[PDB]
Amino acid sequence: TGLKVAKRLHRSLLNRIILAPMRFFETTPLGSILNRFSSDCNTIDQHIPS
Amino acid sequence: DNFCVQIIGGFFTWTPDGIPTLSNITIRIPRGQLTMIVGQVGCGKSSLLLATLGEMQKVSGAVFWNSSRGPVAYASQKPWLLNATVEENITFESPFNKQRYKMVIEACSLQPDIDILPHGDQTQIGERGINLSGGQRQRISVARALYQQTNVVFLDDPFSALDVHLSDHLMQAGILELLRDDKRTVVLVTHKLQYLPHADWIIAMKDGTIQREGTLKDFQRSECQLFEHWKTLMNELE
Amino acid sequence: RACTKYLSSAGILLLSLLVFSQLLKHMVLVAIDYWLAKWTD
Amino acid sequence: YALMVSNYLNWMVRNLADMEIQLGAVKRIHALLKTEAESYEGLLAPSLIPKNWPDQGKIQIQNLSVRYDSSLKPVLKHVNALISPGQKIGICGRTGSGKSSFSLAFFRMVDMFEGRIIIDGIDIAKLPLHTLRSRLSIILQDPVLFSGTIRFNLDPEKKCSDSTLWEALEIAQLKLVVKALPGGLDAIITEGGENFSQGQRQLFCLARAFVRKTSIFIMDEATASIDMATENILQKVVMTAFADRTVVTIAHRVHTILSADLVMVLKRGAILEFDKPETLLSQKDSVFASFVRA
Ligand SMILES: Nc1ncnc2c1ncn2[C@@H]1O[C@H](COP(=O)(O)OP(=O)(O)OP(=O)(O)O)[C@@H](O)[C@H]1O
Ligand SMILES: Nc1ncnc2c1ncn2[C@@H]1O[C@H](COP(=O)(O)OP(=O)(O)O)[C@@H](O)[C@H]1O
Ligand SMILES: [Mg+2]
Ligand SMILES: [Mg+2]
Repeated sequence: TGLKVAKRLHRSLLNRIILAPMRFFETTPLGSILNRFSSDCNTIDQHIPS
Repeated sequence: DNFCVQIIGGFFTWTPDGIPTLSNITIRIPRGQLTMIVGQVGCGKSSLLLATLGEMQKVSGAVFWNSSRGPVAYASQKPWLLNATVEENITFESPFNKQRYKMVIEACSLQPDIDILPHGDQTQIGERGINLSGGQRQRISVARALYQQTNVVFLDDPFSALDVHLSDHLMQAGILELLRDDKRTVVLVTHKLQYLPHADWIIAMKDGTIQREGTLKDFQRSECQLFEHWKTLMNELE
Repeated sequence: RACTKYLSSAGILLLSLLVFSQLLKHMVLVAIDYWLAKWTD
Repeated sequence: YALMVSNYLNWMVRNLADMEIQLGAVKRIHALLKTEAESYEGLLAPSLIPKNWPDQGKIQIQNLSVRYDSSLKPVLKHVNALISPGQKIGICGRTGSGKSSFSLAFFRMVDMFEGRIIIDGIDIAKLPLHTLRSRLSIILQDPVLFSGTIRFNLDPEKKCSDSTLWEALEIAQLKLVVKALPGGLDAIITEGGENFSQGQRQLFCLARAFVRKTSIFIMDEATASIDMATENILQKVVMTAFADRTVVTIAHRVHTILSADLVMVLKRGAILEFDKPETLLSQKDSVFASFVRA
């Protein structure tokens, strides 16, 4: 279960980010977008299945 | 003595054990005057500016400061903005002094910009704040450099992101008026040769070395080719 | 919604298999301890 | 089992609080997951698009008014122009006059709430975004470099040979600089291009656009970080190398577009003057003459 959700959520997030308009990238800070890949994805891959 | 910075035979390298990006650097920057560093792309201008500051490793030569360097007001070529507001970026850990703040705002012509944004002069800038235009980032960095009470100002291409009117007003009201009245050392790296008549001192760079260092009357006789080349670029350079 | 994204990404089959297998394992352990209590008497 | 209550009641409460925090992380990822996407589908059929839909480079702009978001001021107001194929269009104006949004309008990076941009008989709003943005080249004022080789920065999809990369570097005045590096085309560009100067980074982005070899080039204040001496020879070699290609050059320096075929003067998002520079400089009261004189 941990492997399946860890693969699928990162694939969906990476595909949905690159299609979002540049208005979204200018309005939202890059730290808020990047911390989902950095910290939240690290929790989903490692901390949640434990 | 009468100079601010001086380098004798300076060999400086970005890499720890590589080819020297600067070779035979010999500069005599006067104090209280405007020194302009001019040259082509990748010829050592920002490297010279950071070699005086000690940011680049020195292989040989000597660097003398007669200002123990002390503070230097620096505006980098890529503008650096803190996560704080417009006012905190311009002040940059300094007492407020609203009479000087209005003069710096009018010299950079940032007054129409603070008449927009949701909280003018208080909007958060940079990351976690509103995004600015590149010219606005450049002018806020230059406003930070001009605002401080530092004897030495280092400007590294402040007119790259600006048009003719903003650069002319920043040159006249900011450099020739706000900085000259304080008797401030100004070292101005620029690609705009039309401001060469406003320069007290000129340092010409070519492939990481000092090609010629002197006034415009010196360049009229010592380097005839570069003087006529400058005249062809901007269409008797007094 | 946003809190239920993990359950939807896991799927019904995998999540139900996890819950059922954990419940069955713990009730098997309870049965082992009860049979040990009956055996020791 | 009572000893297990004493050991595991605390562990159950601790794991419940931990699971709430983990679900907060999943909640943040799902909140970023529901962000809207651009419409990459396109109304026009892919068979209706030719293999080279910029066949010659004609650009028609009909009543174009663009903005960046709904309930926002239109940065361009009633823009209407025609660009014959092979013509050079120099765009000048003060900062804030909407001349970079003009460049972004061809790539549908702005909200074209009214007006059309018809390129070679095809409205670009009908086209897919990858189809539109793959056949046009743009050079932004601010350089953007990525970590990797010079070959990766110029050609990330590896669709062009080394001779094309060397021609792109030679036009962008980087033949001697890249040849001086020991790797050559395999010389490593750092994160953000910190091992090169600002002008060299911008010339790398110019050479990155020269690889694509399209029909329409849009140089949005490309030579702002470049000294005038190399800017003039770069402008000359770009004009000679792209003689048959429509180039829309946004001028950081007005004297660079004195040799352009047509000059578009923008005042506050409106085209005040759109004519040849020879006739435009003949008028004493023209704003383009004030740009050249001052
Ligand atoms: N941080 C750095 N690390 C390594 N090499 C560098 C660095 N900065 C510059 N160089 C190299 O040193 C040389 C001088 O670059 P420098 O920073 O002095 O450019 P510049 O003259 O200010 O450029 P421009 O006028 O184009 O903005 C170039 O060949 C460049 O590749
Ligand atoms: N990313 C953006 N989001 C919202 N508005 C923008 C954005 N970029 C530019 N603008 C608006 O466009 C106007 C400037 O247009 P622009 O094309 O940047 O002019 P220039 O080409 O002279 O820099 C500004 O008033 C600004 O408010
Ligand atoms: Mg520099
Ligand atoms: Mg612009």
